[PDB]
Amino acid sequence: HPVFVLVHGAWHGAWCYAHVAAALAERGYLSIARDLPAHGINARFPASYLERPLDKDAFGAEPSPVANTTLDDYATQVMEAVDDAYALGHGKVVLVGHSMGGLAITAAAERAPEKIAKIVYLAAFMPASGVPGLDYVRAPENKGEMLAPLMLASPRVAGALRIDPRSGDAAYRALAKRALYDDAAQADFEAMANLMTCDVPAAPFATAIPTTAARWGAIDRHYIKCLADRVILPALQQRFIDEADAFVPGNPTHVHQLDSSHSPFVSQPGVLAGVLVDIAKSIA
Amino acid sequence: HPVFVLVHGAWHGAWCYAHVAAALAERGYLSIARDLPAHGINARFPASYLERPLDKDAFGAEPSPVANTTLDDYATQVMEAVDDAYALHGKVVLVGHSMGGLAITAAAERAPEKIAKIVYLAAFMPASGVPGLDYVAPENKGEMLAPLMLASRVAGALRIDPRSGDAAYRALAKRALYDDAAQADFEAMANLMTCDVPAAPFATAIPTTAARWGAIDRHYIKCLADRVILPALQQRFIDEADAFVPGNPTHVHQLDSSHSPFVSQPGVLAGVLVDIAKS
Repeated sequence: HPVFVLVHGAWHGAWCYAHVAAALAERGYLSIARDLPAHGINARFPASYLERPLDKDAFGAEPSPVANTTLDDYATQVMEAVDDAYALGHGKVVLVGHSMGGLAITAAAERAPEKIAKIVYLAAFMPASGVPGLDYVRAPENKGEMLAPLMLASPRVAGALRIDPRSGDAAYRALAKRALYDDAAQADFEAMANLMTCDVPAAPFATAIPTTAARWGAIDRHYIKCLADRVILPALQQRFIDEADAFVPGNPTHVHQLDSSHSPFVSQPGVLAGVLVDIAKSIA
Repeated sequence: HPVFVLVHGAWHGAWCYAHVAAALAERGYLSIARDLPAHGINARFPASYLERPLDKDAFGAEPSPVANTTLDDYATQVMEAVDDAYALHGKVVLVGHSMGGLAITAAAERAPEKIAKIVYLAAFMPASGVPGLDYVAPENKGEMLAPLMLASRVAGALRIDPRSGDAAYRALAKRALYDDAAQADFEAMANLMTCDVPAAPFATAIPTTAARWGAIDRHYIKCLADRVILPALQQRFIDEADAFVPGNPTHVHQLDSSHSPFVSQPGVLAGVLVDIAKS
């Protein structure tokens, strides 16, 4: 039983994996899930976020207190989690990234592939060598992405992409659920929205990752494609898969289809845990 | 190495143990930290909580959406974590903080077999038959929670407002639970906290018996600058357990910390937990 390292996405924290981790633990699998820099217990909030009712002008303009967080910072934290998971002595690890977390795990795996048995992209950025995540967000394959209407700051002004999980506007809160959690129970959504933060560093999205076939490319590679994802659309998920397949011909991606929104860790954590166990048992 | 099960207290979640778990993991110790019923990913909020500026009248009066949560619910959840930790290849170290001491007490009495060591960190360690609301005690006079309470009574929960827009309230909250924390650490923790803690579990007596619960190697980590469960009250628990179970006295450890050493001195706390695990 390899140990899983679970890496969350933008505005989220390790808490989003709570149900999945419990299901894995019951199935006999250990997991390490930690907050990325600038997220969770590491979050910082603009003063404008705590002055209510929200002044959209001020909240749009305020320089982010997490603007200087980098993709390298993300990679460093993930690599530390891989180290600890490896040191627990069950061999090489299964490294899982969701959404923006795919950028962090990609960077980590190229820098230090040795301790990683399998790398898993759950509805995540799995970018081509040298291509920043932002290029994908604006790609034709992602036309329709439902995050655009939730944006409350210009990244050129704020140094972050900003949302308001504490909005008192019914339309905004409905859109947040439709975009990230359409298949979730309303109460589950509200509990997640309570834990979300408002600022995600902009710079990591504009940072190319210099992957190579011999390092990142050599790792047994899985993509869990979420067929009703409204933010990283299925066509964009498939572009990532097709690019990796062309890049490393002798090590094609192992694809796992899930009929889910972007957030199966809330809507079907038991099923997601089952896919992860399948991956852990898979033969490379 | 035994696996630690870490149980949090009122209005908090498993996230509060993140630094401690990481410190344990670097030292080769596994930990399972999960949200109690009604907390974290399981929380529910009164509709009143979503209107800002807050309507204190409405927020005080609204029936809690977690009013139906019971001590047995807490215990059942802790036991599942103990069951998973035991499988993941021997008896566990069960650690409860603050109200979490009520859950681990109930869980140990109900099923003491898989627990090697039980650790109370600035936590309710109630005498048999005594409900936690009884201790809420002359030993606890000066408790800094009182002026932050925002419900009666009508609500079926004790209510605070970690999302308050009021600077004085937020400053009091930090003084009561996190005085020794850096400001930005406090703000990140306060963002994750919830507002309603079920009232009913506090009113529920746990019928502990010296032969099950009382028989487990028992540790109390006293927090010397705790402003919520005062040292005098910790010590009342320790004394009541020692009397109840001559022959298996409580092992006391002291941290010069506030109620929240998982933010102020996580590494030190991890070191105490590792020492307990090796005792």
